[PDB]
Amino acid sequence: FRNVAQPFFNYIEEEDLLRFMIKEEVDDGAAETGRITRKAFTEWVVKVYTSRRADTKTAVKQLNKLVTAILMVVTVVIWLLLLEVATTKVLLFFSTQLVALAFIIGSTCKNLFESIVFVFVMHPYDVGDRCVVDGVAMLVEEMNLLTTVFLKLNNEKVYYPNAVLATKPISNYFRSPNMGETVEFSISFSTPVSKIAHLKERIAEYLEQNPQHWAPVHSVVVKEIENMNKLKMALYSDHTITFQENRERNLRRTELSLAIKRMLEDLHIDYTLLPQDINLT
Amino acid sequence: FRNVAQPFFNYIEEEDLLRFMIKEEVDDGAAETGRITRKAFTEWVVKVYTSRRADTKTAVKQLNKLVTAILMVVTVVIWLLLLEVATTKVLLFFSTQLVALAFIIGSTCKNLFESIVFVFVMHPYDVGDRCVVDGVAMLVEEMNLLTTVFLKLNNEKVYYPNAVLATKPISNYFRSPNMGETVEFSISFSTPVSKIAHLKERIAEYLEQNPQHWAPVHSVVVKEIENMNKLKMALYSDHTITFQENRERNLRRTELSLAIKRMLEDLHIDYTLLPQDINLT
Amino acid sequence: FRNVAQPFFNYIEEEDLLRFMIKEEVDDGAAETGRITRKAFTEWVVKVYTSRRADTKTAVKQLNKLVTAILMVVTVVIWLLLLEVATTKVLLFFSTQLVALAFIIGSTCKNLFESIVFVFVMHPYDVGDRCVVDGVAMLVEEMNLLTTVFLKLNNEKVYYPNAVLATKPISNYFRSPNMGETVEFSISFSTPVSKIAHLKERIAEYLEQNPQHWAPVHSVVVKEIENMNKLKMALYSDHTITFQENRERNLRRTELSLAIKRMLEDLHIDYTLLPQDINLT
Amino acid sequence: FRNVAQPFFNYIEEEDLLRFMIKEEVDDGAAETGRITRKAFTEWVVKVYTSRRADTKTAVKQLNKLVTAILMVVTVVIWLLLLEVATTKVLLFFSTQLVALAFIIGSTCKNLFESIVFVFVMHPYDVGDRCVVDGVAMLVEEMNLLTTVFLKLNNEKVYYPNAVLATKPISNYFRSPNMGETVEFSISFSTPVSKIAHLKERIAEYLEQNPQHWAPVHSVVVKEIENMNKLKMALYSDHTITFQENRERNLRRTELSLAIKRMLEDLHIDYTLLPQDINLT
Amino acid sequence: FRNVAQPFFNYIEEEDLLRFMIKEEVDDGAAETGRITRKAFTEWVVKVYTSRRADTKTAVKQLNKLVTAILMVVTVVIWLLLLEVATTKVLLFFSTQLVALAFIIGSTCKNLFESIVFVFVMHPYDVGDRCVVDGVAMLVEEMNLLTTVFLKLNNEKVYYPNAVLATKPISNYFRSPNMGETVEFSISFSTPVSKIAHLKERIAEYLEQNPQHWAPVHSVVVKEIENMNKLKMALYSDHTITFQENRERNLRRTELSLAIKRMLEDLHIDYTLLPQDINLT
Amino acid sequence: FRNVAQPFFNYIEEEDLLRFMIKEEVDDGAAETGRITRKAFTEWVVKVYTSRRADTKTAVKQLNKLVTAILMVVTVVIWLLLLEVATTKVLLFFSTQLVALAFIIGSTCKNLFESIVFVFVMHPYDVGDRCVVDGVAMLVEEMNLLTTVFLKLNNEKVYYPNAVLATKPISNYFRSPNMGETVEFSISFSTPVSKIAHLKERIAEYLEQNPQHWAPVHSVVVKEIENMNKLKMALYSDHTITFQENRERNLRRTELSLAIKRMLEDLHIDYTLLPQDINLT
Amino acid sequence: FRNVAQPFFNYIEEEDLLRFMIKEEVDDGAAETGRITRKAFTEWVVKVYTSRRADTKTAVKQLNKLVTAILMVVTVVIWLLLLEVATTKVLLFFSTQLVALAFIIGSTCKNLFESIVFVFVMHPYDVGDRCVVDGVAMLVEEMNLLTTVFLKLNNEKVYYPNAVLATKPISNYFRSPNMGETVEFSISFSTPVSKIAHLKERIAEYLEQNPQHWAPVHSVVVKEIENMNKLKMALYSDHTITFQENRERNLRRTELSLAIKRMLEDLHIDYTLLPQDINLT
Repeated sequence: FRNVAQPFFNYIEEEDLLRFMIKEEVDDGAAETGRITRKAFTEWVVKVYTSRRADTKTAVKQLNKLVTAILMVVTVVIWLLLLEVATTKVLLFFSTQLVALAFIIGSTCKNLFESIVFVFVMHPYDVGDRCVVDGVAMLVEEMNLLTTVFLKLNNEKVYYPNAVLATKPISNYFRSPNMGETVEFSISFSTPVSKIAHLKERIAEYLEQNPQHWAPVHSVVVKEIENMNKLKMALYSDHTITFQENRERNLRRTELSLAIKRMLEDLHIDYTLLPQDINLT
Repeated sequence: FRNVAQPFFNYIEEEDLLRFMIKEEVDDGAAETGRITRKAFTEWVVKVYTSRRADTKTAVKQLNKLVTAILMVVTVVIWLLLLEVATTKVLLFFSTQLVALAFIIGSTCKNLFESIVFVFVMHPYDVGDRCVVDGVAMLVEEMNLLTTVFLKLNNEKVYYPNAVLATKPISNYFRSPNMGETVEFSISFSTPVSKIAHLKERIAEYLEQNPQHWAPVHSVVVKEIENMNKLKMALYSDHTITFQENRERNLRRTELSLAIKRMLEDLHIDYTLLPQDINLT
Repeated sequence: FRNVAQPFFNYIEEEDLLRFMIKEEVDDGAAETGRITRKAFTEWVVKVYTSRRADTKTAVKQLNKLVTAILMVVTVVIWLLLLEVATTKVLLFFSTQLVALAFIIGSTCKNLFESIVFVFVMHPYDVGDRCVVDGVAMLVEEMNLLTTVFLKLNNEKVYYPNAVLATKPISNYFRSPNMGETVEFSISFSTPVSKIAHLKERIAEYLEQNPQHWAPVHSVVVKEIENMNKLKMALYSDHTITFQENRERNLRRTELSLAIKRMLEDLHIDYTLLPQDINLT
Repeated sequence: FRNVAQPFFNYIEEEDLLRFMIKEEVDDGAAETGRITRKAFTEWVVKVYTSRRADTKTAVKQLNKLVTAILMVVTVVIWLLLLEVATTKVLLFFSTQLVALAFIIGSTCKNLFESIVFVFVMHPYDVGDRCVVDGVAMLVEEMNLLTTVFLKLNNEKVYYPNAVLATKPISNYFRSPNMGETVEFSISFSTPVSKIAHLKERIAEYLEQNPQHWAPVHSVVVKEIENMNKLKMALYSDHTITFQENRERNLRRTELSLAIKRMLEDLHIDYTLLPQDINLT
Repeated sequence: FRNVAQPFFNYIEEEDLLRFMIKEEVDDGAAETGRITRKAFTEWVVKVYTSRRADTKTAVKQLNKLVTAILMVVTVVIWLLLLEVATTKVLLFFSTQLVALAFIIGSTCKNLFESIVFVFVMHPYDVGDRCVVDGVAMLVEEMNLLTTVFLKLNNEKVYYPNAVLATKPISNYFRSPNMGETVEFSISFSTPVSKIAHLKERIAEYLEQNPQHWAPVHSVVVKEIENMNKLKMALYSDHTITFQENRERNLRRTELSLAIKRMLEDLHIDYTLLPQDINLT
Repeated sequence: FRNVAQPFFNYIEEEDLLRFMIKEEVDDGAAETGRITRKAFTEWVVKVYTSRRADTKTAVKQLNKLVTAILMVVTVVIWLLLLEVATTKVLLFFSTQLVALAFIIGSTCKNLFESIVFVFVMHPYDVGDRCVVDGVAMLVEEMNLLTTVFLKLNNEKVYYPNAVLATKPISNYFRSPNMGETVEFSISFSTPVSKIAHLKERIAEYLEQNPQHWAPVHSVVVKEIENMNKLKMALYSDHTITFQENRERNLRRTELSLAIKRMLEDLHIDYTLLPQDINLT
Repeated sequence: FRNVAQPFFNYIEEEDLLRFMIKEEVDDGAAETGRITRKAFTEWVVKVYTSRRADTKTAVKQLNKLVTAILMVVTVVIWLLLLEVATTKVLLFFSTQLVALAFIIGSTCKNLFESIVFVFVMHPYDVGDRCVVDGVAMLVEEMNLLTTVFLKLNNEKVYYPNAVLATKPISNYFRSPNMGETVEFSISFSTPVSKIAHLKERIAEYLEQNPQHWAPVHSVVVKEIENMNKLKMALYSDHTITFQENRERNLRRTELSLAIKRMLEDLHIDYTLLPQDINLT
């Protein structure tokens, strides 16, 4: 309550002035506009009080224009057609055409109301944060009522309709906990298992002495055994950032990869192709 | 019955006070609000008694706000339009616009009611458990009425609409029995069959002496015969956990894989590529 | 007829007691509840007699709760609105809102009625049997009205909505005849045709002396001729089980594969790669 | 006309007995059941005469139960609600709920009527014949009104809904003419063209001396020229069976393939890989 | 005009006999069947004159049965319900059930009317001609109102619903001009360009001396340059037939391919693989 | 204005002859056909004047037949049912069946009106021009109201429904500017960069001395660097034709490809495969 | 306000001339056209004032023709049918046919109103700018109300319907910030890490001395480690243009690629294939 305390008063004088000239007027026309220049301004604070409650400084005011212009009609269309010109003669012709214009504007007022529920109720992002929509990572920079505007990782600008987004799973990197990496690598199946044990102990020591980039808990995983030739391995570890910071994620993971590369060849681990027999005729 | 025993009384005094000033009032207006300041509070306990029956401490109260605000209207709209201002003049104009706002809000009240059936009736998960939605494993951490919030295995946070989830098969790892592994490996077709018999007997002995990780019953399976060169094999066995514990599943299966690797080379089993003839010109 | 012979009587005394105080009452209110505390209990045995006819001990009683609660309304809503408070004043306002709540609950009562036809009329499975839904084999363990609960071959538990299942082809391994195998293998194109004739005669002798696992009728098939190098062959034979018994199917087919492997090398059949010319510069 | 000649008489006595006590009764109630215990039995022979016209001995009688139970209602609901209890008071309340239960049962009476047109009008198969639905060959063994039951080539049993089948192309091997084979093979591009001419003449002689399996007309086709290395060829010929006989088709085509294999090496035709230059450093 | 000149007379005598006993009858019942045993036979020639206009000798008469049986109802249902038993009492009950049976039979009368527009108005084929539906070539042999029956190139018989065909592109080989071939072949990149010029001149001479199979205008096209190793080429030419004649198309194109094969090796053109360096350790 | 100046007169005499015998007739029947043999011929010039405005000489006249036959009904059905036989008795029965035949013919009058907007308003092609629909290039040769008839590049004739085409992107080669080529080629990564500079200067000189086929502006592009082995390059240039002329495009691009081929080997550019180490055991 | 200040006057004289001959006429017909030759010209400035507000000089005037012709009807159809010929006799027959022509023209007035919201409200592009629709880059050159016309990168012209575009994500290169490049390259895993450090320092120096094409900030990224053989790397950098300038983007990136190529071989970096063991028999 900040402005309703002083602006609802501007409807309150007319709430006083429709009780004034009803007793002095009835000791019908000007009697019946005083309650319709009031029925608007009471329908006007139900706007401003149920819209000083609400999730975007662009879409809240593109919404305010929308309910103002449909409550500056259901005042007027009940002023003339329900309070001055007498009822039930033209009151049931415009309701064919009102019902007729909901074969035209009906499906696109359906998409406007599903976009208001996506933006204000479901609310999966704010301006400024990096999101994933199909597998495409995209930064938000404008939220309108019918469209979100995104930037891609190459800075290309995308216009996406909010009613199509309202049926999809959306990721948000800004609202996430600190996120995890994968680095994969392959070694020879005939690596001794004491060298796989020294490799694991040496990975874990690299991550303990870099606490500012990596969390301490990790795992080294064997994923496949191929042709009795190849072990496919992976390392799982945790960042101290999310993937909101795209450039910093790529740089820290480049440096982890080049450190694994150096451990593998201090320990004399490699990979070799399967031998081939040749029958020479 | 805990609070209805003392809060239904707050409707009961008004059930006494509408029988009071009907006899003293009829030895119409204030007669006709006493049954509408009652018709609400009887429609209010049908809320609180059919909602102290119900499957989320966030969604039960986001639901309570929803039926409270539509039963704080079908009290008022039958107070004014069916109990004070006399009927059948404005009683059949608002029902065009009521029918008109179900070309707007109709499809999105359809998705709100399908999301309430998914959450409270179908109920496939609770907060805290790991689920699979397309092939993506995802931990639940917030259940709302229109959206479930998930975390992925890299801790990325996903906002998924509940009306799209209500048409899909959903797995739940927490509600499962103890789950099974597969480890695949390939050996040479000309492996003698006494070495395949020693391999099977040595696999089964590893699983019997590790009862805390593996169940005793398992099977070793030949899946293909390729080019008279390669036998493709698999081992099926059972965990003593489900896949809810993701990090522990990967670690126990890494250790099973490195044990198969060591059996295969104690028994001198290998795999070799097919020979090649060379005609040298 | 077991309980209807003694429980329809509890409606029959009220069928006697509405003919009693109609003659003593007419030598309107208490006259008009005696036929509505009867119209329920006659609408109650049409429940219990057309539901002691029916295909799940969980879904029959989750269904009984559903028709009981809509026949404990179309008693009451014709008691008050068609037998006590006089007609055609409020009788045509609630039928806007009744028609209004079929933009909300209408599509989800459509899916409830398609799920009752799938479960009770189409009836493709029972609890306990192994089924195939897309290519995924799945054991049934709970049939509800809106959801079937499955277990996969790794024991992961799946919640599948019955209205999506009602549009798919569903296999049932339990209701099947004894099922057939395929084992494929490849041999060299320049295998003499007297060795293919000894191979066929030796396959058929293995299947005749194992009658407890294999049926006698089978076929050995040539499927492709490749590059004048490779014959792709298959063996088709029949189990004495269905694929309901998953672990036993895999074990018996592993033993057939290792027996083919031993026939092929008693007969000196192999496969070789195409030769290569080398021009040495 | 076999049973209608003697069973329409059982409506004819009541056609005589409603003309009897209309003149002796009018020299209203028992007058108005005599034409409704008649209006059924005339609506009963329009059943039995337009259903002794009709394409399955299971589905004709699952259909007879269906129209009997909706003509044992539109007798009764015009007996009570249009011939005894006087009109236009309850005659326009049940038609809200009748219109209400076509938001529930309406889409599933839509699928029941599309399944009756598929089974009886479109009629693409009978019980006992082998059909192809997506590329899957399937034998029919039960035709119901809502589901067809199939067996696959491994004897797995499939339950397929008839309303999904009614939108697909369906093949029928039993209703087909005698069907054609393809056998493909590859030869060397530098095969002389007099050897391709002897091969064609020797294929055609094999098919003339086996008239009981193969038709005489055939074609030998060159499909591609690859890398100036490989000619891809095919032989097209005709069976004296359809593919209804699955096991016999596979056996006769295995024997054609092994005969092509023997012609190719009597004529000294082969295939060789492209040569390779080696620069030895 | 052949039969309407003598069969419209059989309605004309009743056009004379309803003007006869209206003056002798009015100097109401038998007055009001004479105009309904006329209103049919005038509605009967509007059938036979607007159906002796029309595109299949099976579907025209399966259609004639369909409009005869709905004009042998809208005679009777306006005879009894609009010309004998007096109006507006039962005239507005059957129109609930008439409106009710268009939730049942409505979607399948929608597919019957879209199939009549496909067959008679869009008309993309006749019986006997070879068509392409997805990439599958198929000969037409029966056109019904709801289904077309096809044969494939292996003589398998397909039942295809006409309402699914009405949304697809359909090719017709019989209605086409004479159609074109492609033969592809690959040569070595280091082929001199005077040999590519002799090859083109020798292709064009083969096509000029075979005018009965090939049109004179053609083109020889270079499609790719690969790895400075391979030129991918094609020859485009024209048949003197369409692809309706499937067996003759395959035979003439086999003979063109074997002639290209012989030109290429008279001109000493070939293709060779890229050389390989070997470092021998 | 050419024929409306003399043919609207044939309605004008009847505009004079309905004002004639209204004063001599009223100093009701023949009074009420003179305004309905007029209401047609005024509704007839609104046809011929709003259809001498309109984009196909086949579809304009297949359209003229369509609006003539629905304005030769809404003359007659307001002649008999609104100007001779008196109103509001049969005026509200045919409007059930009129509303009934829009469950039958309603969806196919929806596709007829979307096809008229595609053909006359959207208008993406004319007869005679080459278009691309999915990636298939197709020449137009007949435009009807419900179907376009195309020819493919092999002269196969396609019947495509206009309501499916109205939802797709359609290319038009005839309405295009002069179109561009791509020729790709690969060279060795260790090509010196002075040879890539001479190649570019020699490409550009070929295009300047052939101005009748190629525009002067072009670009030579490096697209990938592969394995430090291969540069993948492309040349982009412009035709002086569109791709309407299919045979001429293929011939001019064959000659550009064979000219690039000759530049590359005057400059001694090639491509070689990566070397291989051999450890000889 | 430019022309409304002088053209609303042309309605204002008729606003003066309907107040003139109402007092001189009433001291009904010509009284009732003066308010309908006024009701148009007041409905005419609500056109010109709410359309001198509005996003294309072709579509604004193709829109002006559209609302002019539906406000030159809802003047006339309320002139004759609501102000001259008296009401409620023909006032409720044309509203069947008005409701009937919204089974015909209803879905295509739905697509016209969704195309007006795409063009004027969502507004994702203007004429002249390069956009991406599926992955296809396309220059805009005509915006109509129902169709956008595009040119592709080869100058092929595409006609795309605006109602299909209104459901897709659309990129706009003209409205973007300066955009980013990727160049990928592969090096040998056994490259020393001091050579990867000199490569990074030498890349960054090339980008600093070319400020007119490249931004200074960049990153060099290791993406995979393959088989202990290959490092897959990438360089990310920024243009000083967007991809609107297609030809200039390709030329600047060709020159960056040829500069990386020259750094790699000044530093003696390469890539080699994995060695092979040969067992020579």
